[PDB]
Amino acid sequence: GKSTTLFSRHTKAIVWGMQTRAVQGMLDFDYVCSRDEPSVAAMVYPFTGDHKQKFYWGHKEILIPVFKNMADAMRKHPEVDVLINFASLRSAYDSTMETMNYAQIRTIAIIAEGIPEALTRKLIKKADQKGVTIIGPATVGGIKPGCFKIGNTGGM
Amino acid sequence: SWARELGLIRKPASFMTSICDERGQELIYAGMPITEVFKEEMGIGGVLGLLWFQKRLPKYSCQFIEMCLMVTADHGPAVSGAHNTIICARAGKDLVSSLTSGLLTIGDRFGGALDAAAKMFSKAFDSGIIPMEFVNKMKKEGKLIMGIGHRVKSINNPDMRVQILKDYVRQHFPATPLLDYALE
Amino acid sequence: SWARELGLIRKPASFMTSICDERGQELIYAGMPITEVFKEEMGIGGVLGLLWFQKRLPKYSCQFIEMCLMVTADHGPAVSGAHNTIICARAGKDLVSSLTSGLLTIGDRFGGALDAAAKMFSKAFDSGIIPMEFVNKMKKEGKLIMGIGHRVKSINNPDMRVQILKDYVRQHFPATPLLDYALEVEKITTSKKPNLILNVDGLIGVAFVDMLRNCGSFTREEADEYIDIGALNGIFVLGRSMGFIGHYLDQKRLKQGLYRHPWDDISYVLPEHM
Amino acid sequence: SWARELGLIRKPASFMTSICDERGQELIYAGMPITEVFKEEMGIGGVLGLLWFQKRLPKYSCQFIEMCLMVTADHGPAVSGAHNTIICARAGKDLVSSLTSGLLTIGDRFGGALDAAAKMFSKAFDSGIIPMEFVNKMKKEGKLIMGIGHRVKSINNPDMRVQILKDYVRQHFPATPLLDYALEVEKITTSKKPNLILNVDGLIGVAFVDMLRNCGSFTREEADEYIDIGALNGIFVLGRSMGFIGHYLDQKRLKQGLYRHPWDDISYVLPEHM
Ligand SMILES: CC(C)(COP(=O)(O)OP(=O)(O)OC[C@H]1O[C@@H](n2cnc3c(N)ncnc32)[C@H](O)[C@@H]1OP(=O)(O)O)[C@@H](O)C(=O)NCCC(=O)NCCS
Repeated sequence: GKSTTLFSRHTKAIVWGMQTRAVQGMLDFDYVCSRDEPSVAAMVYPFTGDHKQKFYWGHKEILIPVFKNMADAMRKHPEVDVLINFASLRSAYDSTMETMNYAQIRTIAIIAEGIPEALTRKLIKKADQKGVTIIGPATVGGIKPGCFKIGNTGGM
Repeated sequence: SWARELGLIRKPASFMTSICDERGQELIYAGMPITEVFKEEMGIGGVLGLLWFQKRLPKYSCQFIEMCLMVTADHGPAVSGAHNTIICARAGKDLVSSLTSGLLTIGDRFGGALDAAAKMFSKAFDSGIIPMEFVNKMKKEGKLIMGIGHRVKSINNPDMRVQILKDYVRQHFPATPLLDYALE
Repeated sequence: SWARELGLIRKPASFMTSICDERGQELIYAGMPITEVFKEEMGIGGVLGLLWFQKRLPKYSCQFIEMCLMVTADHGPAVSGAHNTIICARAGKDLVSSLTSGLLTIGDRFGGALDAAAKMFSKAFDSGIIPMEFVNKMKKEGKLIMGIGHRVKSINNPDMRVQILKDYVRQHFPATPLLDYALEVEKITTSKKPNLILNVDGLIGVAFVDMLRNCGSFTREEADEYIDIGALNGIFVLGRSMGFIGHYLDQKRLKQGLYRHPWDDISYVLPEHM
Repeated sequence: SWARELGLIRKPASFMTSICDERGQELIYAGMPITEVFKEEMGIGGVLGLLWFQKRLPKYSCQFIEMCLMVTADHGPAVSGAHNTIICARAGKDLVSSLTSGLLTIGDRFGGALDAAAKMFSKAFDSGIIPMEFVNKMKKEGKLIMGIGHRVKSINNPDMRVQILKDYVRQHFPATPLLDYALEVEKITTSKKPNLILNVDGLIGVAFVDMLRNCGSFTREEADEYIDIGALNGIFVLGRSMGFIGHYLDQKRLKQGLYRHPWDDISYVLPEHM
């Protein structure tokens, strides 16, 4: 079954990709929405090792861990219930298929423009089998004011 | 010195040096005297062929070595070794300490794509896989292909020092299979 | 500066530096001010514990670090880095270029048995094999056990700086399992040859892994990261810098000229006509 | 080897080395074996006295050498050599290349106030002029007094590592005339500005000249040769190597990437068309 409250003020995210501008926009949105905690718990970039990226929480500087594998990102963070998939058109299918066998991820946001339609049909059918809510491909994201903002939606 | 001048004592030598006989009436390089170096009209690429490989390279290969030394010259002061040389020069040191403090950053992250981007393409070309399988092989392991990518000059906007080199290797240079593999 | 003094602009910073706050009224080390450094009576081993590990080490571990810096000092002028420092000092350079030209030989063959003789014994002890199988495992692959063997000081003739360290680690130092493993490998190898004893470059490696993972302050992923990042090359380099500066000052005080290296030690083997 | 083993051939030797006999059954330092080094309980200051000066220094002078190595350790990552070590460590090199790339900036502007602030005060004190004429002599030539001045810690706000050293040299340390001369120059210069105090790089220089020429063991031509050959650059380099290795291990433990230095800090001023 699909949820009805996708986002909240305790929603934590995992971002697939090296998207520090989008993560910083999400943290800036969280600071201007008087939120307690950042929206992004980790980042997943498979082409480098496990390190920490430096981001801003208002005036203060925080660190967000950049993991290499997605299983390492799910083991350290069980409170993450949304994944934002900034993968390209040729690697969003594999990333989403590898995402959907984790039961903690309740909703996925796919950003890529041009995923071929049989592949996104398979993504739709596995999301309907597993019960996760895919915010559809070729989107900018979604914004719930006060709680959560997906990536680069809204803009600056 | 007297017992070895008349040759009645034997000492094993270290430092076997297959390069640059300084003894005698002329400075010999690899096997070639310095008057033959300047008489055969080989430049700095010729003497790199003599000192580094101990071989008389053909006249296009010496000019390609000179061209590579001309494009691997300065790349602005922002980069890591140029930064260290400037921090050293502003501390008032001397030429050798400044050059040396900047040279000791040419490792793997700065300046090590020359050797890694050749070992990788050589281990891919000599294993006998087509390029469309090599890109996907390096796509399932992490580890981006070394020697691929620019931040600005892309396509319909070439790098214009990759291009001078590339049209040197296309014209004066027979049988170039690994560059064809890299272009695929 | 005015827009950041009144705080209306934000800049991301580089150079994250979890070491040595120079700003403020006192020089703070790891988290400890310099007046507390000299008031708690920690020596150079204490400030290596503060600068290198960011931890207040116990008073035996600081003294062991000082003892390791005292034995990894000079080992004569014949060895490779001391040779380079002397060739540099006789060319009339300066202290930094001489020390530096000798320091840039501490690699794998000279000065790299500290870190390799600890990685090897740690990868053998944490894999869970008895020493009598580790010696034969390193006997079927080539690759001699790093940190085993002396040319002269053998057995019934100990090395006497391996011994001062070894009786420091036996007395002031609780729970030392990797040194016991290395001494069992020593018992096995001294039956093969008389001169297969623990080096100083192997005993400092295994006793420093025992110092990291066996006292307080380190869990086991800090203690292995400091053994993998290279904090054991730093012990040899900081110890041997005293000997190399002593060699520079020695060749400046004896007033020796430029070195030329005579041609009957060289044996030129050049090609015929290239 | 056979003709020299039975001794019928003679070879002149190079590399005269009045330091560290490695041959024999024990490592001998200056003239003292390593078991006597650890038995007489001399620390790293004792083995610097043995390797650098070839002299058994008294027990306060060794502790002062250790104290100077403890204060000439890290001084934050902003300074020039620490910066070079961090730029080198973030390029992923190794410990020796990083330490070395940072050590090759200790020259005249960074790290050379130790030796210059001792040569200047020694050439002023041995010429036989009162401090009130030395300040005005260095006022008519340009060339500010090396070893005088701090940016922040001034007076009624002391530097607190100049102070630990200064109360070490006042207590455990007989007959210190050049430090008294430097403190009279300090009394004269703190009337001009509030922030013209003795540096740590000037107080270690003048207190080390007092250590050499004022205790035993040095006459006055050994004590001036060690001040002219460069044994005060070695104190800063050996102290600051602890901080630079700590900076390398810190940037390897924080796992930072290659540094690029943004273009809006550079201001290219190139010619028109050369
Ligand atoms: C995120 C986004 C930019 C895609 O990224 P991208 O431009 O493909 O850049 P990426 O780094 O993700 O991928 C670049 C590709 O080049 C490859 N590559 C990168 N560096 C490389 C190197 N050094 N060597 C070899 N190959 C390399 C990568 O493998 C990758 O392809 P992959 O799928 O095989 O991994 C895209 O989703 C986007 O436009 N974002 C906003 C979403 C949007 O607006 N779209 C919806 C309607 S507009």
